[PDB]
Amino acid sequence: ATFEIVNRCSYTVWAAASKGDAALDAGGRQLNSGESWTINVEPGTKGGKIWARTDCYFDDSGSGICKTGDCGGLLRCKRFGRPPTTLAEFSLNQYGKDYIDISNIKGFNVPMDFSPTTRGCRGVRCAADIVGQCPAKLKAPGGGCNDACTVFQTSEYCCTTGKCGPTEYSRFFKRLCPDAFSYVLDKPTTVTCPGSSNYRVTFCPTA
Repeated sequence: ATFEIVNRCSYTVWAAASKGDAALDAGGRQLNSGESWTINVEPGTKGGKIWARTDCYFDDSGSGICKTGDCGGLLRCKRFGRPPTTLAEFSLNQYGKDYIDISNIKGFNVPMDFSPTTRGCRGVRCAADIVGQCPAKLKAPGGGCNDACTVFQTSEYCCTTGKCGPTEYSRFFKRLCPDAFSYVLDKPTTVTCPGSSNYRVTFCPTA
């Protein structure tokens, strides 16, 4: 399948695409404002993620640091990213359908549209100034708005017993992005698409 990753923000991002234990396609790439990067993801992939990283440095080999979303210091992510990271999430060709979501369960750093480029299903977006509003205790220094599990490490915020409720903090993300997951046991805002669909991830969409 095809995703096309586009930086419509006015600042450079370093896009990342991983499943958790391996890169997807090249695993990451720099995107100056306006730049599109199309990748190939295998049918049937489960639990894929696409995110932006901000304020990176990488040397000639590719090793470095980013202030949000860092994946073990690699330009080319083979693992997932340090919060706060807005997440595009997907598992493809499940049993005849792909399933797409955007998640604020690791926080928010960059606004995002994650829309299908082929018919049958609707996209999802979170574009609100979450970082401008973010509650003080959830602010990150380095940039972004952390989730409460990251800041406080409690069973309730992390949903560690499998029983957790909405919180004042989950609800701050759900007031501003209804269509995105705001905590682990949120009512699912997942989208079911035909198997083998293609997609576009747009950072800053409304930019």
